[PDB]
Amino acid sequence: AVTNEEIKTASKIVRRVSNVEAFDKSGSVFKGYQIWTDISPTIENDPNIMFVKCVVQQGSKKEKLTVVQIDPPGTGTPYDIDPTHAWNCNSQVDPMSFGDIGLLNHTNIPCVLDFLKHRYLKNQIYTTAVPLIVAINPYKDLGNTTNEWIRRYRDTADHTKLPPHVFTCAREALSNLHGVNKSQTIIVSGESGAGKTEATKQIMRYFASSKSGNMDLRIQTAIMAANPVLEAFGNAKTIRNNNSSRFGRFMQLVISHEGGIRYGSVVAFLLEKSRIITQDDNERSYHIFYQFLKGANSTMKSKFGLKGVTEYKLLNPNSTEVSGVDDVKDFEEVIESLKNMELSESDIEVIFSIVAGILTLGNVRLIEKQEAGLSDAAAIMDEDMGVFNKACELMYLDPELIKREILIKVTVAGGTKIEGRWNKNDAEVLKSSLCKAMYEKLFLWIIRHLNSRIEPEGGFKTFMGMLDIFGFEVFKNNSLEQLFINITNEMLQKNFVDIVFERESKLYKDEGISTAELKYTSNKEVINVLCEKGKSVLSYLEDQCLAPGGTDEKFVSSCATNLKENNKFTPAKVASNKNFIIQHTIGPIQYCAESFLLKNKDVLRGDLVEVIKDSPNPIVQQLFEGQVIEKGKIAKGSLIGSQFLNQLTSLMNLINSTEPHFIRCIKPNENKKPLEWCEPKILIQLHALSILEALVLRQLGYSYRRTFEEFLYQYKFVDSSVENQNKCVNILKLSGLSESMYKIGKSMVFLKQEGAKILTK
Ligand SMILES: Nc1ncnc2c1ncn2[C@@H]1O[C@H](COP(=O)(O)OP(=O)(O)O)[C@@H](O)[C@H]1O
Ligand code: VO4
Ligand SMILES: [Mg+2]
Repeated sequence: AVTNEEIKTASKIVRRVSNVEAFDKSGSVFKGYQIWTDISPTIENDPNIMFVKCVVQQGSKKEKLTVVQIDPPGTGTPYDIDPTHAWNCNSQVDPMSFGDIGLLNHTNIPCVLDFLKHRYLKNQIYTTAVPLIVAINPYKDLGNTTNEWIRRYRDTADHTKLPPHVFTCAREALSNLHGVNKSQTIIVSGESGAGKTEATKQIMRYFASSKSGNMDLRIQTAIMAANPVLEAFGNAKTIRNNNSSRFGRFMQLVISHEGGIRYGSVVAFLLEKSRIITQDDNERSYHIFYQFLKGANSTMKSKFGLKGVTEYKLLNPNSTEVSGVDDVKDFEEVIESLKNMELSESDIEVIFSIVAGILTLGNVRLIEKQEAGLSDAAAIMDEDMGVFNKACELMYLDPELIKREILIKVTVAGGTKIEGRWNKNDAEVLKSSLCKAMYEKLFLWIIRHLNSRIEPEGGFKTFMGMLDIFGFEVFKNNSLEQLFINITNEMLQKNFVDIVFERESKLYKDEGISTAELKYTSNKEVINVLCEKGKSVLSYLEDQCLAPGGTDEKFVSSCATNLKENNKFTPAKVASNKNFIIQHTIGPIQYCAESFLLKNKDVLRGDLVEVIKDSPNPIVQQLFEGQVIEKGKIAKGSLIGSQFLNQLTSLMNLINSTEPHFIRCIKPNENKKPLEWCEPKILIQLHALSILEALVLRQLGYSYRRTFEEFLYQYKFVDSSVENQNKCVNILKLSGLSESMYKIGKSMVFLKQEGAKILTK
């Protein structure tokens, strides 16, 4: 389904640069000119398609062109349109012959759509946008990922012979890393479900493909067997995709030339704790629960006291079975994938005992009481007490101590303590927060246990970076988690434009700036409205959290007044008290605030942490390990969002250092169906992944760039301080290039996409 909002957002992107020169010099009009048009009942009746192909009929003027619809099959009726609505077509070409869009004569919106389409439906998804690699999602296994296809890339000697691929950007990066001994990073970008995880899995498998049979299994073995476990605990079924990464994945990898992983680092960030507690309908919790509850052996089941996937209140009993997902099979895989991380039969037994714990604690009914002369007072339900006692046993903590930290408010004046009781609402809020913590920190501990065996003896010098972020998400409900997810993405988009469209624009201005006709990404306007310390959505949520009386509406009002003067922040038209639109790269995204404060405050702290700290089980002790208690008033550092900004900014800054290798995934249709083309949903991504500009300004702009000394070296016969500047201009005028093809800069020689190719004989 394509929203009329997705239709609007895509219709804005529609731009007409080049003119339709479709008339024979004399007259009679050019004989059968293929063009594109926004006008046709075939565009009106269909939302999936935006343009039809037409043949320019003989006897039309440059005011109204009589055109007949060729593709899609037209009623054969010639209709008249203004040249304003006619784009130049890449008349008679074979989209399969060349694996780079750069070779296209015209690279207008309709032409890139038809080019990527005539490939996607032909089952060639990957194309080079230069630098970028556009990798569409065909939803079906193509088999162009296999060890056979891996070998074919790594071992094949010539780099030009190699067609566009994920493996193309894997060798491209691995070669530079070993050759120029500079640490390189692979950026995976697109929608939440466009192909990030898949490409990341593929490129990992590629670096795990060894030529030599010498290297130690241990490190590589554990790293690859981490991916299935990481997904069990870190991925869940969504309305957008049935395996959505609810954590941002980052890797640092030491891979020796002969395709072997010597060392690695696994860092996951920002887990979705609101997954474990509740799930949207049609949506689900983290795979692990389901896999466990199903494929658990007779004994585990009885020992833990496991029930059905329906019988656990934390897990939605309607959305339990995933369309085309066999949870028992994946569980079996997840169990071996754990052993293959140096986790013993006991270590596993514990992981699942805690998991069984979280579930069992989430079935405990808390109730209201008139108790201790407090009323509204927290008290565990009489019957559900047995549940709670095993629930704690399973987590390996004292039940009556967890019972004491929930149900009892503990305050301090001076060096002296004051008792008091927790209320039903707040006790339930705390009971939930215990589960959230246990889960988040167990996953984090498994990541820590993996890193303790895989990380380098010393540290990381030159490594291979890989980023499996959570892509842009749009629904009906858009919470703080959904806001964080879209903030993360916006950073990975400015990271890109600063490297791809800014270093360029600077170098032109530093030498010979040809066009003021360049980049289209005003990501700075939206990255500031969201992160800029003091004045931003996050900074007015940060301040509001540490405020005494801080309401969700109080935070909304501060943005609706302070950030008003900006176009990127738009307040809601209806229910303006709660909702607000943030005009993203992918377009207008609206957030219903509500709980925003408590969600940013959703982090376990206090004397409660200390209970888990001195647990009998060591894994449970280690579960928190490095934790600053404070037991009271919250800090700026302890805030969920405020920690995330620090986390993203720090990690992103390491990436800006390493060599950027961009992979751009496109989701062709929401329908989760192979070989289905929805032009508007795609067009939005062509704009956001900046693909339709990263070719407009690469082909229109100068692509060579070499200093006088570099240029004059290839023409050996010549050799000089200001004279060698004029020496280069000669070689060019002699070779045959027009004064438009080349440009002479303050220190270098710029040569166009087409020009630079001439001098290569
Ligand atoms: N190149 C591909 N070939 C086949 N299926 C793919 C491909 N890329 C993605 N998919 C499918 O699309 C699903 C959603 O993509 P996913 O791996 O979760 O990436 P992301 O991190 O963007 O969500 C995958 O689980 C897989 O079924
Ligand atoms: O769907 V994602 O794995 O990109 O979050
Ligand atoms: Mg993922």
